[PDB]
Amino acid sequence: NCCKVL
Amino acid sequence: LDFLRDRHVRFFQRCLQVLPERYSSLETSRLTIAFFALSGLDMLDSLDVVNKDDIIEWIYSLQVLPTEDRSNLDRCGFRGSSYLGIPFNPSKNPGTAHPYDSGHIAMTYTGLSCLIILGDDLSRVDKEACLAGLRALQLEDGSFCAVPEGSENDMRFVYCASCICYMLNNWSGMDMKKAISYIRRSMSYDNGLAQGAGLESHGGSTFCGIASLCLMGKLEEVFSEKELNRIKRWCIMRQQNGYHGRPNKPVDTCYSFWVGATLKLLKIFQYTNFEKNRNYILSTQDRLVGGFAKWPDSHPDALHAYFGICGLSLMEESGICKVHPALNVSTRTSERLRDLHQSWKT
Amino acid sequence: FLSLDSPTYVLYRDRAEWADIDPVPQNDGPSPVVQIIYSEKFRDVYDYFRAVLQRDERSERAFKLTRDAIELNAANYTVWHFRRVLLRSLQKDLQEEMNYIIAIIEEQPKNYQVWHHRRVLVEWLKDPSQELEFIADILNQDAKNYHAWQHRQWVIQEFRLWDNELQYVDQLLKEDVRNNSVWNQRHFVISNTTGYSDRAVLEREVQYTLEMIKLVPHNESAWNYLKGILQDRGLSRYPNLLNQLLDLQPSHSSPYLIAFLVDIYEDMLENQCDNKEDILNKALELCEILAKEKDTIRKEYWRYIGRSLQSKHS
Ligand SMILES: CC(C)=CCC/C(C)=C/CC/C(C)=C/CCN(C)CCOP(=O)(O)OP(=O)(O)O
Ligand SMILES: [Zn+2]
Repeated sequence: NCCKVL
Repeated sequence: LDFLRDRHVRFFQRCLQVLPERYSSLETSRLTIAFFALSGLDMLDSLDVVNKDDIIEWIYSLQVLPTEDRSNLDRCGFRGSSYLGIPFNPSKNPGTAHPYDSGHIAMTYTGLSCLIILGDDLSRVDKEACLAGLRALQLEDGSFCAVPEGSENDMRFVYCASCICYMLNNWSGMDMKKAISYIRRSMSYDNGLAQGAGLESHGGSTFCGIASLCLMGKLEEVFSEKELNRIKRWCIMRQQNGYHGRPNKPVDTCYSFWVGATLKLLKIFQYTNFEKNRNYILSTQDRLVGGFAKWPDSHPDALHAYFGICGLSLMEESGICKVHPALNVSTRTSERLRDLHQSWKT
Repeated sequence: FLSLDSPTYVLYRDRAEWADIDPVPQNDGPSPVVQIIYSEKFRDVYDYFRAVLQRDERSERAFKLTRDAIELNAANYTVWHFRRVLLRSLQKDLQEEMNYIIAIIEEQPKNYQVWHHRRVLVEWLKDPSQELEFIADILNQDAKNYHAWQHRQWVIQEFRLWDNELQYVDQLLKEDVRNNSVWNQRHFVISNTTGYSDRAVLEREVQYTLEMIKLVPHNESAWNYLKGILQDRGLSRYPNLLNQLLDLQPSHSSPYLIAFLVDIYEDMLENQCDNKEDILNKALELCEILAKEKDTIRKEYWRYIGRSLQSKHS
């Protein structure tokens, strides 16, 4: 549960 | 509840140390993980728990310097890590040619950002090479790519370019007119800003767009008062308790910064509900290992730990430095940068 | 070929076909920061990857090595770039690569590098024939996947495949009328085809939205679309809308409706309407209704809006 911003 | 400050300092300390193979997918983004940890410690006023000198050398070892013949100017900037196998060189000797070695816009950004946070004066940064590399990343439509070899292009990188130009205090790194055009064209019918024209407006791209304009000092000049009111409306509608990045999407801790910072830049964050926001952010705090997660009872990571803290900062949390909403560094650091800039001007 | 989890897997350092190549190690210097620890297998694949990269070797063995490197870390953009270089150099069957990337994206639908890779392939092939269906599948495990919608708009725009999108939208909106991504897609299609200037279309759309609003009155997306397609032509220029909304207020009320009303009133004050002082009061009355009971969380915002209207029309 994360936010891959790249 | 309360803010477990010390717990978070340990968390960031560990991030700078060693990670389980489980985080292999962050290899090419290690520099931004470093940024999350360093700027995070900075925000908690604990940079003393790390050896600034060692880290500064590591960072400089990630700079893609121009070679003797300077035939690789279009590829200069910073790497996310040493994964290419190039021999350790803290920007001491000239660049060693390599068919596939070049910078990554998000790394040039977080890299410079880290150097400033650590107190370095950027003297070892080949400013012109970086700017040359930056220019090479801009497309006809005004947006940017992350690497000269090619990649997707969107608002995320427009923000990176803006931060780079701002920190190097030189906007020759981009064609500002075209960038502004891209930012305007990204505004949706619902008035938020999307990653690109026609796409769904999003909290992340709205922050990137607005912050970029503020960094260029052209917010008021690009959007009309009527437009800014519409954007403000879209942004403030993002608060449910914490903030979500898009209408009808669940809240996520990091948006307390993405959106919150945008609201701050638009001078209306003051009209949001602080308690519910703070309460939500804290509910995602890992009381055992430290740091924050996107949702409560979820595992923490460097990104949410950092943005959750910056989110708290926006509401002047007891024990956290005020964060510069457009630059994404502590105000204290944004200041040292101001001095640094004055220095050069002589 | 030789899978990374095969019982008979062999480190590259022990493979005969790779005896001539000296592996290249990664070195973070004296004091490594944010250092990730790697297993023997992992470090082995990448030590050879670095070697092949450094020499820009356009070989078939290098091409196979990238498959392993990607399995170990699909977020390594350099690996994908090199793989594309090899795809060309070795003139590999791109239709085969399409199957490969299709599987990869299904496993990692939120990876930026894999979506970029697929887009490059589709450009190369100039073949969008399987895109809309592929995306529809991905949208099945997450109807709001930003990567999926972005790719979908690129395909539709690049190969002019508008013909069935408005229908696809109607279908998804039925599955979940709250999906903000679908409402955006709807505006995307229409504004890129007929446009909203055709009063026949505008009417159809406003009617369509009011219908969706009646089904689920508390839906920011629907309200944003409605206001979106009308705000620029002038909300006050639609007298029957103001009343049709005031009629909904009784049963289908929501902060979105009240907000819309405030916006209509402000457009009026903006266009020096009749009863300047009376309209402003109707607005302020609503602003306060929002602050005190309908959208309390934004209490201070609405009061700020109200104070703004007063000092602007008095
Ligand atoms: C390292 C650094 C500080 C970079 C700043 C510049 C960037 C890259 C900003 C990114 C902002 C952002 C939050 C973009 C959206 C990221 N996604 C997760 C996009 C698509 O995946 P979804 O799962 O649909 O995302 P969402 O989380 O919006 O629901
Ligand atoms: Zn997040």
